[PDB]
Amino acid sequence: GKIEEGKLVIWINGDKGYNGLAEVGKKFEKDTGIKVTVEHPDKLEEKFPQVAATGDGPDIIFWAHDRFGGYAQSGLLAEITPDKAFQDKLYPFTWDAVRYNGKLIAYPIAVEALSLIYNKDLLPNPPKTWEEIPALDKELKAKGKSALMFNLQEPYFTWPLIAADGGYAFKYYDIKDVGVDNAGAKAGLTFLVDLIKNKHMNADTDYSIAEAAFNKGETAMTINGPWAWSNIDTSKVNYGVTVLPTFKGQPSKPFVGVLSAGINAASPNKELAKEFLENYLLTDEGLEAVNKDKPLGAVALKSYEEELAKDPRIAATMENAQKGEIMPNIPQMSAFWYAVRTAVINAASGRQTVDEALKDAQTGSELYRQSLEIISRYLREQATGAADTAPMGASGATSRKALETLRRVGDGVQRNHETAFQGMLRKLDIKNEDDVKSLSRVMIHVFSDGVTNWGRIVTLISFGAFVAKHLKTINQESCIEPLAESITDVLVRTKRDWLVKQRGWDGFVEFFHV
Ligand SMILES: OC[C@H]1O[C@H](O[C@H]2[C@H](O)[C@@H](O)[C@@H](O)O[C@@H]2CO)[C@H](O)[C@@H](O)[C@@H]1O
Ligand SMILES: CSc1ccc(O)c(C(=O)O)c1
Ligand SMILES: [Mg+2]
Repeated sequence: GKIEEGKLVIWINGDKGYNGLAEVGKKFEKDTGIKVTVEHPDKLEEKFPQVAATGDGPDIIFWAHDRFGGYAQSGLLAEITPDKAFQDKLYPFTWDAVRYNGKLIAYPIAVEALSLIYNKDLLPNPPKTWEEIPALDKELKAKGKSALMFNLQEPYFTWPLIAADGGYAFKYYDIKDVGVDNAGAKAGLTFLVDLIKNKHMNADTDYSIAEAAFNKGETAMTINGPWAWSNIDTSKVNYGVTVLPTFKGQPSKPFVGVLSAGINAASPNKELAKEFLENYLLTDEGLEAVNKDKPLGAVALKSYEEELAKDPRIAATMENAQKGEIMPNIPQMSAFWYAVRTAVINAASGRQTVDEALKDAQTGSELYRQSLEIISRYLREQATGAADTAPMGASGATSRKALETLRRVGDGVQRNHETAFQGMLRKLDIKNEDDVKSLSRVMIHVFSDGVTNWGRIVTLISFGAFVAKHLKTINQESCIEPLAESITDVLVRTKRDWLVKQRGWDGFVEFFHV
């Protein structure tokens, strides 16, 4: 392979205690004589799938658990196999966060939730509601201070307000039912936008700016997680950590993350990685070394959490976590976050209205499942000759009309391209599940080139139907669903922006109408 044998390379995000983690690596190195290297690459969560796909990258990847389902689905993670005794050392619900399709795909490290952090010298009694913050900012501005600054560039930080009055990601998971465009989400984001319009916040505020402002005593409040407490300690700001404000009488609902460590499927060092994670890091001493660098939050290791739990900052973290919800770990989470990130930034800046911004995020978040519903149904009915009688469910009008349109347009495409498809198939030689995998790379290569239009998309899906018919004929009907998922994957990740701009499959229906 490409990853070196007999050594460990670990990647972790730059806002975490990577120096403390390096200490743990040194202790492992001292015992074993085996080199451990801790790195904190930029855009880590995007770099890992890029390099791991080629069979390269680190032996161990750290991130919140929401990204790991996508990694596992893409074949990038090893199943982990802790023995019963080790599993019993960590809280069951932390294991639940890293279970994907019935398998454990990472070691859980710690539970993270955003809290309200406030400067007790400026604001001894922090607001219980978001609604009182405009007036509070006016009081503070007279003193040369501001009420609240937090990172507006990452949707993680604005999510608790969006979800407060009823916004949600995926309905508990139906990846076709998304709640980012409902009345509650709209209310939450509008309030944020109004704060900006009324000069109580600045749309350009990012993590570094908000952190510097709070730690310099310029703003009374910020929103952040336990990793941020170390830098505040150093600043000597007199701070407290408490429950997030309510919105319209409802608790803010942070998305709860479990910091987790996965093992690269391509690593020749899986046993070394196991040893390091189970017997060095996930121990009282290992977590303490990391926690002393940047606080982890409520750790997954029971023995050590019983100590941390006595910390009021940790109690506050858990209180907020209990009002929030554990993030899904499904593969669509990345698309969801990118969609909502764009919506918040565009609404904040005025590039889009709140309504249009959240509409696009809805469409972006539902795109994979909506597309899969259509493509899967088309391929299966083409292969078998009979339609699926199951109700379409959520956004059923769109799915149904898109499928109707696809049948009508696809009929001609398959008829006209029949000879071309026969030739393509003979060259590719798709005979089983392994072949459909290889087919993906070919498609991502050819489909990326040239002007995008609905005609070309129908041709891609029509070839899919042609291949599905073939798979059925040679008694490989089980390969049709992974074929549909592969085509959907290619479509959605090469044409995402285009598709959202067309308003997804609604654009498709309108384009070919009558
Ligand atoms: O903003 C979307 C982003 O949110 C979460 O990332 C958090 C992470 O969980 C925290 O540990 C800390 O590093 O802050 C991040 C936000 O900047 C999701 O885990 C992540 O996948 C998502 O993109
Ligand atoms: C298997 S490559 C392929 C198949 C059908 C198509 O329509 C396209 C394309 O349009 O790029 C590519
Ligand atoms: Mg739109």
